[PDB]
Amino acid sequence: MFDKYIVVEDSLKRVPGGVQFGVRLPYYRGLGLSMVETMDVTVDGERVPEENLTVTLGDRTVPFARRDDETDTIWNFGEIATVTARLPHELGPGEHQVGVNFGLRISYFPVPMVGQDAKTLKL
Amino acid sequence: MFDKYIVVEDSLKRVPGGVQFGVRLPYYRGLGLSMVETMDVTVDGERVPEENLTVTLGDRTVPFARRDDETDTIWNFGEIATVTARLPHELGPGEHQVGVNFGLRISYFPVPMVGQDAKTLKL
Amino acid sequence: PQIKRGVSLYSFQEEFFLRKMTLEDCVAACASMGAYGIESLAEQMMPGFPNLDDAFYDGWHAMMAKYGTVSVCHDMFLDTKKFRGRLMTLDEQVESFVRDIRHASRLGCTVIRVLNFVSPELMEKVLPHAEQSNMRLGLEIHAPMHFEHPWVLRHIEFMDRLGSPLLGFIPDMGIFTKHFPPVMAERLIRQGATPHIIEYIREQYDRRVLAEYVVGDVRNMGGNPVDIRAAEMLRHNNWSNPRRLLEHMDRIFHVHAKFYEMDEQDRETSLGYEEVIPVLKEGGYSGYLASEYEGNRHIQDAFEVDSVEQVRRHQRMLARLI
Amino acid sequence: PQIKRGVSLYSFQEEFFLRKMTLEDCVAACASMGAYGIESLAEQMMPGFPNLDDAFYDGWHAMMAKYGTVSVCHDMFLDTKKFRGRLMTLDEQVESFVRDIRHASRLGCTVIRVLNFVSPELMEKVLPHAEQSNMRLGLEIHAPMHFEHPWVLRHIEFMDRLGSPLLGFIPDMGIFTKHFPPVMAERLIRQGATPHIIEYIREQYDRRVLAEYVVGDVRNMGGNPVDIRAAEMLRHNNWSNPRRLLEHMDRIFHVHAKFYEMDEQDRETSLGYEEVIPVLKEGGYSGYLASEYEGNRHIQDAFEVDSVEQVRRHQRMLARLI
Ligand SMILES: [Mn+2]
Ligand SMILES: [Mn+2]
Repeated sequence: MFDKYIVVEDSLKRVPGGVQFGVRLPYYRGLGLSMVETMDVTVDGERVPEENLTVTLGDRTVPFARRDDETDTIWNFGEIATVTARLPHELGPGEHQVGVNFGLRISYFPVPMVGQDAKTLKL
Repeated sequence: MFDKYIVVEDSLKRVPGGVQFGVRLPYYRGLGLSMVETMDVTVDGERVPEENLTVTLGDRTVPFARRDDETDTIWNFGEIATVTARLPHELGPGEHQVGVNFGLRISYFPVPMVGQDAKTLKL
Repeated sequence: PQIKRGVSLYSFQEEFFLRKMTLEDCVAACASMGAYGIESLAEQMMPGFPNLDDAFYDGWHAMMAKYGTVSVCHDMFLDTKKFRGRLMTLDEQVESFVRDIRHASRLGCTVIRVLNFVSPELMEKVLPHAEQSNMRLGLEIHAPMHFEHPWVLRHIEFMDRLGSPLLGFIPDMGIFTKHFPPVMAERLIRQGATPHIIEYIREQYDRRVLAEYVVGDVRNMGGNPVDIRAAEMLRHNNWSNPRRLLEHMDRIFHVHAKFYEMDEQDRETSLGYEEVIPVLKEGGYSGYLASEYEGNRHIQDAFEVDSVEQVRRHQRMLARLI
Repeated sequence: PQIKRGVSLYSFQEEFFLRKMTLEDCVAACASMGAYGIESLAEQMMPGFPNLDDAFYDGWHAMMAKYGTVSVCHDMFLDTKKFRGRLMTLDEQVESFVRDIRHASRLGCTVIRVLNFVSPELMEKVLPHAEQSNMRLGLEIHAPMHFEHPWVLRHIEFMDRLGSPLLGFIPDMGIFTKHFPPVMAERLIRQGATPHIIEYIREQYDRRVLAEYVVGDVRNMGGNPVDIRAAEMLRHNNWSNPRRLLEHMDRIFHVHAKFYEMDEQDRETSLGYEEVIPVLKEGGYSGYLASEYEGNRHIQDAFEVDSVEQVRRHQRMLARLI
């Protein structure tokens, strides 16, 4: 869908204890966070667990584990969600490759909608 | 189709150097022997190679390896083909379990039609 | 007009296979039911085909005269994949078709049930040969297709620029499958399917949910490979619109009156016969409803197949619906 | 009767996604091409839905007055899988639908594009709520389905005994794909599909060979997972009968004039428009052909998406075919 735009460019920032970056879901409409069945995040060769993912949409930050409860919250189309990842090891200064795969629980689709992106940002 | 009748009862007899038994193809009509994509026969559960089979439809026997040129020979519906397997081991008297799997390259069917049987005959 | 009860000897394929019924016995049984129309699979009942003895055809005519039966339709079988790793040229297909055409002419058949997969090109090239023998070539419309499938539409457009009344259709009755067949359901349950998921699949079929959604959801509830196969069955069996037959009536030469199970009350549990036979009546149909017993392949696992009894019940259900 | 040229803002989803054109910009671009009909996905370009402010709706009406545009159809999305591990109770689906019923009524929209997967029971329960607001509910008929699919037939049988003119259809143009779309073909080729097998698949689609045969044969000749995906694409895209619309002209409220690529000659490569627009014209259609630019997904990774130019060429094509 928008698989070349998921990892926003020039968005890799260093949060104390982790790294945050902008993500746009590979879908053509606003989708609630509960329907994000899988959001696999890799930051330079290591997949980030869901307990290490906090999605910040607007001013509301939700641990990705508790996303099922966040049915009301909607990921707006084109909105850059700040997907903070509490990486166990700090990202050393320089160029880092961030790649996000998406599996969306679309109701009118028998199988989850799949998107994927892998960009090379820097901090 | 006729998966309980593939291996004919009271047909396992012993030929010099092997064992022959009656097989009926699990299909509702007569097939050319070339359209038999695979006939996997296991006597006592140990598969024998396709170069050790010699189907004996009617009064002419054809090595199963060269069945692709045996094109106009039809395996008549319900006809007991005297499938001969020259096992590289002399079978001893008693109960022997003969199983046959059939993958038929049916033209009007996207994938090979599959039948299977496993009877317990004796000699 | 009148809808004639007939039988496809395919219905008695179980008895012929085990050598309980001969061809003469099959035609005599059909005569007992009053179903004089006989539809034959030459590759199934008549060894020596294509090159049969000239005495075989005289014997066939003697059989028919003895039992008052009439040979209606011949089931052709085009083995396009006859040669491994190759598709027989259209030239080979033409002679393989002429084979069946001049078998049917000698047998006395009026229609040739062409498989649903034959290309319109092959039907166009064999048409001049079929005009010599005055043979009708009826493409079988059997599930998952219908009179509005793209393949059927291409066949239709190929056969309106030909304008030959020898090209038409042979609707199958699986395109009217009102419910998931109970025989299929019990087979699947005793192949190892989980009963509750099977009831779910049957309900979904009754609701006409697309086979893709059914396959996905059944996969999500813990369906086994046999259960997913039961779900994929939704692809093959489908409920078509019975009213579609009305605009294609002039091109329907033969109808395969398929059925799977006849209960003691002469009732077809699954297929649409109360909806379809009236359609054939009102549109105007003068062909044969060839009883094509198909449950033999599903009840065979544990039940004793009584092809004659099932076909008899089907014949009198047909007689009451006509 | 006149076929009105409209645009689905979905067509500009690319430019909206990258914050290159706003909703005002999208409606102005539509007004530039004379395509005043505006179809909106509230979940796509109206953040805050369904909890929008009255000021938002006043601004929407001000936009429409400024650009002479008319809000025609609202695309509702029913998230029956909202809660993991279960489906929305039909009672929950009623209130979720009521949201779009009220949103569309406030926007001034006349039709609601209901997805093809909504059960006829849900459309039966929300019907009184729709009559409260005088809102037409149009089930989307998109490929792999048509006006003779059993699911559409059950919808028809459910809405024939309800006898409400607020229930009807929104056919897509993807059910009129007479060629494998070239943009899809080249996308598949640059994803790692072997070009010759792709030409094979395209020719097979032109011959209407069934998706099952095509998948099997492409697998036999040797096909990568992308190639079997290209073969499976035939399941989705289908060529239905353009004449089938004439039966259901009354229940067609909106047409998604979808397209993938408009070449320099204002030509839609694959989708059948020369055959469908005349059908709509003789069907007495008086609605909106909403330009649904679909090729942006396929020309995405190696081509600059110019949604406005593609939609402009499509609008010119429509203007010529109308
Ligand atoms: Mn049939
Ligand atoms: Mn659409």
